[PDB]
Amino acid sequence: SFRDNLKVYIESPESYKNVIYYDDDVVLVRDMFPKSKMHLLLMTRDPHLTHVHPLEIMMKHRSLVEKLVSYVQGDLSGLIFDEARNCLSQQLTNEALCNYIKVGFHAGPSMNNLHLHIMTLDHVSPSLKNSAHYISFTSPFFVKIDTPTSNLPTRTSLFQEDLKCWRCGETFGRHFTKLKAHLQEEYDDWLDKSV
Amino acid sequence: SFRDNLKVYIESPESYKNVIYYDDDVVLVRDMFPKSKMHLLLMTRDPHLTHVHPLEIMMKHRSLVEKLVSYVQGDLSGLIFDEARNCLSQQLTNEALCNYIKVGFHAGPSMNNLHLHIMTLDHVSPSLKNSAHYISFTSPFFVKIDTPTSNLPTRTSLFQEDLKCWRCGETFGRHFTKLKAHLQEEYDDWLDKSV
DNA sequence: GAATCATAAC
DNA sequence: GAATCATAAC
Ligand SMILES: Nc1nc2c(ncn2[C@@H]2O[C@H](CO)[C@@H](O)[C@H]2O)c(=O)[nH]1
Ligand SMILES: Nc1nc2c(ncn2[C@@H]2O[C@H](CO)[C@@H](O)[C@H]2O)c(=O)[nH]1
Ligand SMILES: [Cl-]
Ligand SMILES: [Cl-]
Ligand SMILES: [Cl-]
Ligand SMILES: [Cl-]
Ligand SMILES: [Zn+2]
Ligand SMILES: [Zn+2]
Repeated sequence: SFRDNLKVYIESPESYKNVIYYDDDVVLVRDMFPKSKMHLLLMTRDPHLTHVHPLEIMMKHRSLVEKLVSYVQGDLSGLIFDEARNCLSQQLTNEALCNYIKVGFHAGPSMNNLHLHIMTLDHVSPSLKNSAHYISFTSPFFVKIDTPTSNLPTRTSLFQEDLKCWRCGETFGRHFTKLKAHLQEEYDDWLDKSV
Repeated sequence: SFRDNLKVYIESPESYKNVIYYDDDVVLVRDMFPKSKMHLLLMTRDPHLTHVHPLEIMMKHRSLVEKLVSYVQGDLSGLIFDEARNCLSQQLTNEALCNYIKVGFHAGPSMNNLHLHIMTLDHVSPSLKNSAHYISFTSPFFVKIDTPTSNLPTRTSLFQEDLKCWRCGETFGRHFTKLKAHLQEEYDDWLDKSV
């Protein structure tokens, strides 16, 4: 079903032009429907963990979490910063970008194969088309990779709540196209300040 | 009601920053929801014609039609080409642009105040959000300003028909997001060829 | 006209 | 997960 669509990337990464990196253990691929200017997925190729729910991963598979984090902060940081530069602006330094990138799992992923999101904060993107998209990346539904186990969520109902800017906290109620306009403004503001 | 929203531009053009030009007779204003990279409206300020249906205008008010056309081809051509350059690419010549602009009325306008559309052909725009938007500008629902009276439409049902590229005629059925992707490609192609 | 919400079918 | 269609309320 549609929930298995990511399977191809960990079985045959060598043939996908949207794949940025692969080895025996992981695959780093551009999201087909990016929810920010830059939006990547890092997927484990391990057949025994790819179907483990990301909350169970966080609770019980610390070694994988730490391996994922090591790729992002280490060997793949170059690729990731360069990709962000390709997607946002060519003259952004790594330092400028390091605090404009978030890394995390969805608490209730629609796809079966374990995928870690690596994306810029802006949420400026044509593929961001409804409130549920936004809330899923800016609420506790987005389980940041460094979340203490004692703080992991579970129960959602966040998707009926009011929209708030992730950067300044302005509320927009359920007015998603107002939020969209504001996210573009926040991004122009951040970009102008950062170059 | 919402059908009267354009009234403000012909009553108080002097205060709107989206107004490009006004005199006693007409107002040229940026559409708030542009359906192409460049999308302008030219509105008569005449109180006795602004509420005349555009098909009746074409049938019975040749002098207005011809006045509108004269503004577009003459005194406002400079503004219009410069605006297109601001919206598409700064190094496009007028000749390059003259055949990438269409001028016309909707056959069934949602707004009460007579407005002539002046827009680029691309239909590449975030405000183009559904098939009805597209069809309304690329089908006979779009009454080109130079349409012979003997060829004017009336009856619609075009809005249930299949989507076709205005530039090459490829059909997309009712797959609007496929059409969107293709319009972007057609535009990149046109732009690369034209600069 | 725009925009939010709900609903199939994949 | 995406996307088409329908439906209020402005
Ligand atoms: N690269 C890629 N990403 C996808 C595909 N299908 C869904 N996604 C994204 O994967 C995430 C699933 O939680 C969402 O961000 C989806 O937009 C796909 O076929 N390829
Ligand atoms: N400039 C402007 N255009 C509008 C407004 N409301 C609707 N339109 C556009 O006017 C046209 C009406 O047929 C459509 O292209 C609408 O998107 C408005 O308030 N201001
Ligand atoms: Cl680590
Ligand atoms: Cl929008
Ligand atoms: Cl004329
Ligand atoms: Cl799209
Ligand atoms: Zn803000
Ligand atoms: Zn085409």
